[PDB]
Amino acid sequence: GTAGKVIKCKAAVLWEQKQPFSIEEIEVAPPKTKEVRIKILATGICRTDDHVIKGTMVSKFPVIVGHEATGIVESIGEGVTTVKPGDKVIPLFLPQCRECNACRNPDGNLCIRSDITGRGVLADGTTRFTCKGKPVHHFMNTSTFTEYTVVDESSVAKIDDAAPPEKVCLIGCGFSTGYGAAVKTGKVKPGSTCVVFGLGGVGLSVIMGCKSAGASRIIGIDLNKDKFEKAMAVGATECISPKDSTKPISEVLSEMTGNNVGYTFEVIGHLETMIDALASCHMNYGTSVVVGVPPSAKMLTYDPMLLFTGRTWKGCVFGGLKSRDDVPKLVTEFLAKKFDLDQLITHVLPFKKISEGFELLNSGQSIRTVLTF
Amino acid sequence: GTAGKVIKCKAAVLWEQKQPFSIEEIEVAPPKTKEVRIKILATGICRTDDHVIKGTMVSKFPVIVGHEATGIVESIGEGVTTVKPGDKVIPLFLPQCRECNACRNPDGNLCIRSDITGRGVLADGTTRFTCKGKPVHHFMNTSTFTEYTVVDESSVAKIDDAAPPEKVCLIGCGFSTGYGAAVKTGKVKPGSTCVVFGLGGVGLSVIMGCKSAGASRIIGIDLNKDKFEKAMAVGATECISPKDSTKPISEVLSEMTGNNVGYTFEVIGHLETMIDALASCHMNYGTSVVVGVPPSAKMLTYDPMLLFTGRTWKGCVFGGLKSRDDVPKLVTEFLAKKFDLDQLITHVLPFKKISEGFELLNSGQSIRTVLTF
Ligand SMILES: NC(=O)c1ccc[n+]([C@@H]2O[C@H](COP(=O)([O-])OP(=O)(O)OC[C@H]3O[C@@H](n4cnc5c(N)ncnc54)[C@H](O)[C@@H]3O)[C@@H](O)[C@H]2O)c1
Ligand SMILES: NC(=O)c1ccc[n+]([C@@H]2O[C@H](COP(=O)([O-])OP(=O)(O)OC[C@H]3O[C@@H](n4cnc5c(N)ncnc54)[C@H](O)[C@@H]3O)[C@@H](O)[C@H]2O)c1
Ligand SMILES: [Zn+2]
Ligand SMILES: [Zn+2]
Ligand SMILES: [Zn+2]
Ligand SMILES: [Zn+2]
Ligand SMILES: [Zn+2]
Ligand SMILES: [Zn+2]
Ligand SMILES: [Zn+2]
Ligand SMILES: [Zn+2]
Repeated sequence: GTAGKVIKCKAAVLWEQKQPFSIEEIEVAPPKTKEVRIKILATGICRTDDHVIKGTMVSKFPVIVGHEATGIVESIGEGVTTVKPGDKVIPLFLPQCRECNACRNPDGNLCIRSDITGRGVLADGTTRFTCKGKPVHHFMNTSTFTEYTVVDESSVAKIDDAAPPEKVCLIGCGFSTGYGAAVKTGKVKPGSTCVVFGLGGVGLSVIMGCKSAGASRIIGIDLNKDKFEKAMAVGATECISPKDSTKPISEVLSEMTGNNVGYTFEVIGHLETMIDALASCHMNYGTSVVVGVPPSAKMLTYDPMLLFTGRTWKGCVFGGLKSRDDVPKLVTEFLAKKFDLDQLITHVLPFKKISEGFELLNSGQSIRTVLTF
Repeated sequence: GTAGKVIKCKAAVLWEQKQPFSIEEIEVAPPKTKEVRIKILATGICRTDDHVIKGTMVSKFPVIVGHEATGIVESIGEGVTTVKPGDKVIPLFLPQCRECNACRNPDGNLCIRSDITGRGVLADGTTRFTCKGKPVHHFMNTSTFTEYTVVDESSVAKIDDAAPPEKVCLIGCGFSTGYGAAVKTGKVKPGSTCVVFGLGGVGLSVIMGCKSAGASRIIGIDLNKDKFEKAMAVGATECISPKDSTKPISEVLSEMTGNNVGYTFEVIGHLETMIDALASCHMNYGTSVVVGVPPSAKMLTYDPMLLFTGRTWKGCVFGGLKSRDDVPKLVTEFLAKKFDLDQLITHVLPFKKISEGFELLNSGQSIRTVLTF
């Protein structure tokens, strides 16, 4: 078997920033203590991965990004008790050590293992993939744009065998974040009026969340009018584009709802919309959840009076879900015909066609692209 | 009687900003439809009143400030049905029409009638005071540094007759704000560790709030060490001064609590301290309530990652209390010996000694000074 020896395989390595991917043969060192080596079956293309290339999100290069996926367990390391080889799992970019401060805190989730610093290694303070002698860095405790990867046990959730790898892979980042941001983070209330800024893969996920919450009205806001039709299929009661009017978006939504915007979700990644998403929620009882990651090295400049009058402004990391616990239950839900992930997946391509997936994304012609292996 | 005629009396008029008060003979007009003319018995000095004179709070001039008070109803206009002359009432700077959007929403309170914009006038766009021919503007739908004042029915809470005026007047701003800030707005959890930025009159009220919540550890932060003693009496577990160490406060409180600071309240009004208060709470599950009023026309500049990690940031007005409903309830709790409001009252001076009251505060030698008539 391979269990115990260096594996050689294909990987969409990224040598520099703003540089294109190049599929290359790498050396997946076998798992160490409490580590697991996974064989990736399917991996989706999320906006975060695209951020790395553009420079909007820093990382150590060379890197093997990707984090939204699902695979089978090839071999487990020393001590691995939660999963055995053959098990269907989903790597988790947000760990759940079950011992750290937040992991202990019922209203927390950002484990101490989490890598939002751009460390590019595992707990061991080291890398598993090699290439041309050169070591290559991990991405957010995961790295799924590769045939095989190694993740700490703290980053592995075991899901149902019946789960179709192409659909459930969305649950590793896109759907769990969006859905949770509405249901968990913002705790949308039945009857409220939600408005989503960004009709992307994660945005539509929130729309679904609001739909499960019972939101009476859901307004989809997006620059690309071609997204509306799908947003509405998912649950949007109406959508609009910021350019439809010359008067501020906050005044638009204000007059549209009758100054009743109860919730607002920023799922884009721009400072400006982080502010008009805030402003667009009711000055007193409106909540504005920031789901999109702000551009690296940028500082937001705002009017405190927006917050002072009573606004609740909260951040969101993986829908505030506790990965090792929620990922499993969420997958069961999908199988329970609760929701339809099919409506988010617009393109399924083979890994070799990874550049087509990305471009289709930047072209605004694909919600979620699934790269199957 | 007076009921129906213009009253003449003394009031602490402020002709210009940066200018000293000036006790003068004013003419308080009789109340119009659904308005109430009240005779002020006691009025405390809030830091907000001081903001007006310093310019950090925009208001039209001339203006009769003051809003933390209690008095008795002298005459009621037509339609007034909630109160009758003789009644002991508390003027409300934050109205409660019971019909606007915020009023009808359970988790809101900033009623549409509020004057957070500096209008300086009653619902009918007019002012009741006059002085040397010249019109004098109200302050926050109240204006209490006068022997008499006129307010709209939506800004009048009918209290318990037995309530002592120079004590329950704190429930009109100071105590209601601070207490509600921790109990209602921030909903402090039993066992939590809270930190208070500012040990003034409102700050101390927050400590009493957290203490009521069951906060296992409360840390008071103030740069004026002489207030600590009072804080500790109020409920503080320990106090610190930002100057006591060179290592930024956020790192200090973290080392102090083992990165378990769950709640933070900014009760001072400085942009820099608002930042320090955000950073000071747990990056994933920490809440940071802003109670201080941010300086006029100034923007806040911070790092969005602080919020993105999961922190809750919320503003606070009147401790999130629904005025006409909560103020009465609060007073009774007071008479029921629930809280010791006397621990906040450091001075009681006659109205004409107002300037000393303000000096007392600016010299950091008084928590809450009550100016009695
Ligand atoms: N915090 C998290 O857990 C988390 C999870 C997933 C994704 N993200 C972040 O979410 C954001 C987007 O992710 P996605 O995967 O859903 O991407 P996506 O590309 O599919 O969607 C981007 C959406 O934003 C719209 N948009 C961009 N600029 C706009 C503007 N100026 N005004 C209005 N609309 C505009 C696009 O048209 C599209 O509708 C990024 O910040 C990504 O890093 C965060
Ligand atoms: N939002 C509201 O509903 C509401 C209600 C009442 C009062 N307020 C605001 O309350 C805020 C606090 O004022 P207050 O009424 O309690 O009176 P205050 O002036 O006495 O409180 C200031 C307190 O904070 C301390 N302080 C001042 N600058 C500081 C700094 N740089 N670093 C650390 N500590 C500092 C002072 O020593 C004092 O203890 C004011 O800004 C006032 O506008 C707001
Ligand atoms: Zn992602
Ligand atoms: Zn953890
Ligand atoms: Zn954009
Ligand atoms: Zn006040
Ligand atoms: Zn005027
Ligand atoms: Zn109202
Ligand atoms: Zn100060
Ligand atoms: Zn006492």
